[PDB]
Amino acid sequence: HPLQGKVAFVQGGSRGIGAAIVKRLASEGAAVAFTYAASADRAEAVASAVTTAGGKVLAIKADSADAAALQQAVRQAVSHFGNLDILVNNAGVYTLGGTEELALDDLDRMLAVNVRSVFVASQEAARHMNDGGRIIHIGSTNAERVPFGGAAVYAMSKSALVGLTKGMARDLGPRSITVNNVQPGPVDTEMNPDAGEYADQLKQLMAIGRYGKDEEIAGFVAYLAGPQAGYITGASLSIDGGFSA
Amino acid sequence: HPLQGKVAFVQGGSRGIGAAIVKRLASEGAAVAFTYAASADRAEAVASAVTTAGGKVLAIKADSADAAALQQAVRQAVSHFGNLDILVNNAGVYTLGGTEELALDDLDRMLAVNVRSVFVASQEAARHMNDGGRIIHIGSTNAERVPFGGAAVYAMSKSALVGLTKGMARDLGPRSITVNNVQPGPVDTEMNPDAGEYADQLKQLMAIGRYGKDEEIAGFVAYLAGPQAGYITGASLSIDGGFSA
Amino acid sequence: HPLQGKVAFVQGGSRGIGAAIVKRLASEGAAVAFTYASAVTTAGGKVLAIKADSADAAALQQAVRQAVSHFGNLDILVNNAGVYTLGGTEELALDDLDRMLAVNVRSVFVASQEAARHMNDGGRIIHIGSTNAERVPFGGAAVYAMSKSALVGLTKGMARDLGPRSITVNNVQPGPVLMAIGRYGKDEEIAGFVAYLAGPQAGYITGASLSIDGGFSA
Amino acid sequence: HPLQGKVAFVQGGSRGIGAAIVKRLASEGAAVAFTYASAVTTAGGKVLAIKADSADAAALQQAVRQAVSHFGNLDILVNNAGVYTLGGTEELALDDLDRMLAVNVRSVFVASQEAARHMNDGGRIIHIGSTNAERVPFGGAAVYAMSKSALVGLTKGMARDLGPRSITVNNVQPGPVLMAIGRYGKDEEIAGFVAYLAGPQAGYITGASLSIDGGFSA
Repeated sequence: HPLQGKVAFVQGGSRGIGAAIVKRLASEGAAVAFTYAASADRAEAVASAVTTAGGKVLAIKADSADAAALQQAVRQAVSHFGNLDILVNNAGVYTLGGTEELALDDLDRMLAVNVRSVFVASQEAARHMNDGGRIIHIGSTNAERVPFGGAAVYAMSKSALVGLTKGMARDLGPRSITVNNVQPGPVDTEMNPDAGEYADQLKQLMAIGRYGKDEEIAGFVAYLAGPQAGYITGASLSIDGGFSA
Repeated sequence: HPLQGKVAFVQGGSRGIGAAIVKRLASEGAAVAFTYAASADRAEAVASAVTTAGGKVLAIKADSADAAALQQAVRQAVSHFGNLDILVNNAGVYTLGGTEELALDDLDRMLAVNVRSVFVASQEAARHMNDGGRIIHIGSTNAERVPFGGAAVYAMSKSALVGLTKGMARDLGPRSITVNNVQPGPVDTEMNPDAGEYADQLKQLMAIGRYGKDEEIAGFVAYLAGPQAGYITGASLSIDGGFSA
Repeated sequence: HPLQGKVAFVQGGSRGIGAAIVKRLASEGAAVAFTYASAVTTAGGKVLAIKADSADAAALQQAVRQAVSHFGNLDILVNNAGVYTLGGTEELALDDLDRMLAVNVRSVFVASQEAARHMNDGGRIIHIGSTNAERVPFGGAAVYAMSKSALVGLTKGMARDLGPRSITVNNVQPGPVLMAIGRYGKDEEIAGFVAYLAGPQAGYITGASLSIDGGFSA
Repeated sequence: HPLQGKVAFVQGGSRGIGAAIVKRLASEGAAVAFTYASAVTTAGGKVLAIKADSADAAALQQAVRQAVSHFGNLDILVNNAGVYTLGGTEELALDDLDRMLAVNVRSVFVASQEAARHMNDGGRIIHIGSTNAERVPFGGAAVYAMSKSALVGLTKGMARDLGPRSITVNNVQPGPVLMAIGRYGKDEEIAGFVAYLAGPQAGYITGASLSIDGGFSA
């Protein structure tokens, strides 16, 4: 239980990758607060998974487009569990549109979920974080490799995380808080499933030939959140099957 | 006159780097439309510099925080000069604040000038651009090297350009339009002058030991805008005195 | 014991980071052969120490094959040999150039090739690079940094070659063992990252250059 | 003639990109010596062609010094020698490994060192790398990519060493001469980028790896 006694906050913990992160951090001993945007039933089920197995959980409904909500959610977590040790930012909107076609609203949307709320959650978490803590952003391999049209704003929003990570690492390093950007490739989720033609075409660009699993992302995040990873900071860390080789 | 007959649009052309870009592109033969946010007198003087020397110019007052304004400015340029060949995005806000201290408004501000309006100007320019055109974003070496605290959101906003550039290059490549991100280091301007203690400390991190000059940035932008640079696309191109080595 | 039943080869496993890597892999249940014709081992033990130098391609090849004779095909190779010699561009001796190329670059490929000839599908190759591949703040490091940035291309291309066999290939980039965290790293932290990548949870990480540098390169 | 009065050395200047580089630099007014004990030149001319191979460090050193005897200290060195041999990790012959290391890596440092010994302040060193240092989409390229990603660290560190002399050091990364633009590049486009970096407007560009690849690496 490498995270016994620790308190983690997961922005977007109710489904896919975020649910697996919640469950792995709890399995390792952390008490976990997480936000969900949509489904109370889904969040209830993730919470139960933490509890049936002996872990402590708080689910918080919050819209990641609303900065006030995110700040309120962090404060509510800290009232529930005490100061944070770990923040994982996993809100994320993957929408395609060409440069000449994308609507001004889908843009301003990926900006608010994928960039602005990552900063806002990080700032409020840092204000309530123990020294020796961990902040992990979930970016994308499209920060490094954009093989097709339609991903310009999505890739912009994820490469934003590279400079955020570097500069936050400098800010928070004197507190011994690490800041890292985990860059996944394709991962099998219910809205991006490993199925169909587009999945086959993506697999052809990967050295591994398969989609990643939610639990593999969660295993990397849990390593970075743990006691062996205090020297890892400022980094953009690819876990992408070789997509970006 | 490698740009004879060409039409360029410069977002932020009235001062510093943007004024030097305007003057160099006009000197090479382009007709230049440029936006300015603040000073009609400054913009009038840049316009005169283009004209006294025999070039064609249009100055447009526009707030780079206002997407409608930027779209209107591009349309007004195209009515004045015809379809664009070149877009240079040089709006830019360099504000420092630690992660735990930066105000929600300074953040949402660097986001609007340094990220969102670069996309918005690019989209509207692309809709009115000839094939074989050029789009040049002005990013920063802080996308690659963040040596001190206080630059997290600034560096986020500039590393955003890396993925924008890659994805826009894919979108616009079939039109033979190149898309590049010029990443300057410190440059001697009236608001960031090569003078004082902070300038000396920055120079110590540079291999060159001096600030860059506005005309050196303009020379690189003019090369990238020209007829010898049609193979350069998707790139993030450092011109930083070795800051980021 | 996440590495129970697995077989590892560590090039440069006799002190510092290399010794911490050998210790950690063995503690997780791997058989470990390492370099640092002579060998030492313990009866009933699963750690084999081989003295052979990282300069001669036939020797290094032979050491790999010795390990396979003891233990079977490899699952894990870690390339951790490394020579660090400072010199300005105008002054560096050609013999120092040649030593850094032979140890830091050529021996990495030689060991990787031999390992790949005798490796189970689902294996792991981990190169030990440096954060100097990304940030070179001072003079004197040009050829050292060159030798370490070489591993970035090697990793990418080796990941493409070996991916059809489900073998991952990554480049771990340490910093000192400029800093954002205010201390140097510990050998055991570098070993814990290599052990993670060597294990069963890390099959989707490939082709990557992964920095563990205290924020040196930020 | 932005290079009037300047002296350039081009390692590998006899065909393709190298020949386009020699032509462009000379057209801008430079004296140009290039490699491709024998030499040819024209009476009254400022282009000197030297046959010496990019393998032997004393020879390459000698060619540089020959150029300095004709023309004076250098202002510009362009390293454009290059060997491209495909082979998977498991199969590549060690002699092909060794040839790519000697030509693509070691000869780049040897020429750079000799040039730096005989170079005016305010000079320029330009290495010709490859976009394969950043994107390796297919198998077969591991050692080629390794040899070319080596130049990234070299460039960074050489920029730090030579910056006090105002000498810039950059790495030009071509693509084919995956694509975003839908054609391969022309030799003369690579030469125009090298000429820009070699000129008087480019003194603030240093340490950089600068891609000219049609968007291959995007």
